Amino acid sequence: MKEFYLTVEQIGDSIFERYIDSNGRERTREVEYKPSLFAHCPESQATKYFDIYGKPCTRKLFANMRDASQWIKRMEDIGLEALGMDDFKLAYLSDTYNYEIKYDHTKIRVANFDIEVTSPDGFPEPSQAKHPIDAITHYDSIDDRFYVFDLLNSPYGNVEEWSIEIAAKLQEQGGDEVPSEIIDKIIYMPFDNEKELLMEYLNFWQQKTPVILTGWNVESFAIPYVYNRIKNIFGESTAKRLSPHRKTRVKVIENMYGSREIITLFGISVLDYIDLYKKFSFTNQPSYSLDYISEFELNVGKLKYDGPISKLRESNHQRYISYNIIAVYRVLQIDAKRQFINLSLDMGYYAKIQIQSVFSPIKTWDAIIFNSLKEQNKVIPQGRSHPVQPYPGAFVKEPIPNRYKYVMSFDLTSAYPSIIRQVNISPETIAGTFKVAPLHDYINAVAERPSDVYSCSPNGMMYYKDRDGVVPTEITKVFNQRKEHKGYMLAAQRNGEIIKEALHNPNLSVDEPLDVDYRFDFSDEIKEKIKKLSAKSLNEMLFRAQRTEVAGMTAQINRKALINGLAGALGNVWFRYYDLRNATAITTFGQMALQWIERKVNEYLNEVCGTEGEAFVLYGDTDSIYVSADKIIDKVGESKFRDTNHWVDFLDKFARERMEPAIDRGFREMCEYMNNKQHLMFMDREAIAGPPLGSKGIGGFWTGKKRYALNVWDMEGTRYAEPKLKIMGLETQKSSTPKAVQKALKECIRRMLQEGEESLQEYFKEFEKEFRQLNYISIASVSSANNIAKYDVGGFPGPKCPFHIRGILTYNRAIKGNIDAPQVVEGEKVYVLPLREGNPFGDKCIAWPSGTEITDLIKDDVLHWMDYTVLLEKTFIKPLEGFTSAAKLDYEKKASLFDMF
DNA sequence: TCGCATAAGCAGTCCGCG
DNA sequence: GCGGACTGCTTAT
Ligand SMILES: Nc1nc2c(ncn2[C@H]2C[C@H](O)[C@@H](COP(=O)(O)OP(=O)(O)OP(=O)(O)O)O2)c(=O)[nH]1
Ligand SMILES: [Ca+2]
Ligand SMILES: [Ca+2]
Ligand SMILES: [Ca+2]
Ligand SMILES: [Ca+2]
Ligand SMILES: [Ca+2]
Repeated sequence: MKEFYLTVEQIGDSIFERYIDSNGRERTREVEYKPSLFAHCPESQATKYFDIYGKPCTRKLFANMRDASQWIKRMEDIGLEALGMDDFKLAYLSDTYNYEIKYDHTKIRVANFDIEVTSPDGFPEPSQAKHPIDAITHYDSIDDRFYVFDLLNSPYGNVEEWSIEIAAKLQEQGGDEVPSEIIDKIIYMPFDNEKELLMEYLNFWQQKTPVILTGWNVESFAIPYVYNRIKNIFGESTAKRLSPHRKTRVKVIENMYGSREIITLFGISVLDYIDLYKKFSFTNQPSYSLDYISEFELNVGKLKYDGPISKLRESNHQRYISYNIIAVYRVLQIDAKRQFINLSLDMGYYAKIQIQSVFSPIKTWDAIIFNSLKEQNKVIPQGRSHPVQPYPGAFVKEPIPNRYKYVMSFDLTSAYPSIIRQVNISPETIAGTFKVAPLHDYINAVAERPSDVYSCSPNGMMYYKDRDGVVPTEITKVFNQRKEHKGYMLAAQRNGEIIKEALHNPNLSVDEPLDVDYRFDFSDEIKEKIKKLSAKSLNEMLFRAQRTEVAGMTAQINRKALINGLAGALGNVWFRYYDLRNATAITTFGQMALQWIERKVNEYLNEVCGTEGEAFVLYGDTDSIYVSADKIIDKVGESKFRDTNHWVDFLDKFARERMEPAIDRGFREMCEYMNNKQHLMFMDREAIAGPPLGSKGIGGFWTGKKRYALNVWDMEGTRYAEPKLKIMGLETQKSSTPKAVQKALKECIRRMLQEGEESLQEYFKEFEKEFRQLNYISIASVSSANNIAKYDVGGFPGPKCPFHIRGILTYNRAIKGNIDAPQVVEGEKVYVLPLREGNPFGDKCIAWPSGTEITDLIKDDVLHWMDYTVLLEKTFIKPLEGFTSAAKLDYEKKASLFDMF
């Protein structure tokens, strides 16, 4: 096989590399890599190296990496550009793997681990590590085994061995329900003392050294705890055995309000799953506890135990160990679904970076571009210092707040990356500038043509047309990957809808799910068999179809995120190719494209309807337009349609055969006007929205910018078995909104859009009457909590104290003195409840750590003093009043003359 | 919240507004 | 009460 790196490090003058050799074996080597950097040289000097602007360079070969680094310093002292890849391990990988990397994941050791630490005096601080590690479960992807290290003897209690038999039994048998599919994969090792547990763990680690190391909060908790505990018991040298090169570094992670420490293990790639999830999931969660995320992702119930975690080992060691094992398995289950490890490996190997660098789009793009340019013997410019400066972004149209009955939406495929490609925006393709007219003059095609030679953006920038820039070239490659995966995602989605339809009529038989590839649209053959399947088989097929869709979503959306990140990176001062001329060329072109095409669509529709000055485009944001289709429907007449699907077909056909060719023509003209390199503005129909045929539903509404709801029947070619709500920006979509309130508001919106005013009034009346019975967690607000100290004045709110921070200070006073009560962690999330006047907490609200039950010390007082009235008005009534006034209807029935009877 | 970008919404504080 | 100046937080794209 072709060789591939696993990890790469610079240690002084050596590159340390773990890799897979041509025989599939893991190896390690130390290489005295001689880096090359570059200086500009005279024209008379013959060379094959040129910088990105075509200026000649001489290559400087250094005796070692430190010499190269020192040379960079002296060049700065002199005041001359030191060109080339200054991150020598990236240059090493580029030299050593000069081909597209084909990797084999089965050879990559992926370790998933979790530790337990009993602590009587609150949270066990990893930097102190003063409490024994009493359990480690370490899953190894190569062995496919869970290695369980169990401490039987501790200062906090002596316990009996964990029992695998009890672990396997149902909760109803007094067991722990460790999933049967992992029971045979557990390798259990009890220890009589912590020293032997840890020594054996290190020996084990030496035999099975992780390449990718993951788990939940491992970078912030488990790794520094294990490192520091081993350090405290045995000394530094022993702790450094966690690194295959015996090198570690305390790295200080700084943010706006404070800093924290992690342990860098040289020769290991740490991909903490919490951070993978935050980057790649595109969710914003009320809590990031593993219990909360596991429930959300997998629909598994919370791991249930009595008493505090600090007493679980002594009271129920059996459950203590089983829950440690299950916790590791939960992360593997989330990854089986979401496939974030797979994504990380894909992206890292494509870019030729350390896998952990996938968290940084700047680093990722720096490596992609470097490798691309190196292939042509071109030399990358030195990174430079720039002051942070604001720059303009997208245009967003101010909508008239209203109901909107029939709506068709359109938006650009991969807008910003497509703009980059169309205009040819790149550091080395800048050709000059032209004299800019007000933006509206381009929007209206009255401004003079910018250039008859170069490709232009309305911010004043001109670009070469003779050759593609490196940025367009490399962005196109990832875009193409993205498009492939989105295709699979949409196919799985359409396939899911076929299964849902079939589930209306399940057959009474015993059969099996069909063995199919859900990434491809079901054939007629498959559709026929589906219509004969049982509900059991159909539900399993649906599950598989949805898993396939999830896998496609992960692959496509994060590739979309990467290419959009390149557009953003051009506006980040740490990017090697930072240039506000290019960043603004993208955004300003975007502003023009939207407003240009708004004008074109209005003109086209005013002509087909024979009207004048009529606005068909009601809204748009960045790269999208929302078109009122009421007049299109009314030109046919509602009574001509057999059912909802009939008018949806008509609008879909209208969008595809009339709207889109008109849109394409408008954009082709715009391309010629800007003299762009290639027409790539592809604005396809997104949504077709409206009320169910013959209902009193309103179809959709806008309250304002970035705030709307649509009843959608077809989304990017997916025809739903059941209508789906597209709700953007409203409180139903905000993690800060109480869970039960999100649900109630969504149902209010559903009723507005599908059924009408009277239905909405029925539901509001009922919700208002019953809501006090809702569980307190379900009706609590959520907020991130920053700067708790800033607003804390002797345990009380300082000036301008935010509401949620006030709540935390209330909590802090209420639990004062307790070393055991859960502490609110700076920067994490809290649940927030208002408190009625005259409560014993002495303030108007209380907050506690999100994803948790409030401590029993105060729970009862909180429940007793909860202000349901304030809660209802703020989270439910206020937003609903907003939705309904915008939509011009009433959530409460107004009096009429019929009341006289 | 270490990790690409800007636009823009709403909650809440403080305080004016005769 | 509401709204503006401001902070804080959270979305849409
Ligand atoms: N820098 C940056 N720009 C973004 C981000 N999200 C959206 N944008 C910008 C760039 C996008 O091309 C543009 C339109 O966003 P969309 O959500 O419509 O995505 P896009 O058109 O890229 O892909 P699509 O083909 O519509 O799925 O808005 C982001 O997270 N970072
Ligand atoms: Ca635990
Ligand atoms: Ca788009
Ligand atoms: Ca599309
Ligand atoms: Ca059937
Ligand atoms: Ca869009």
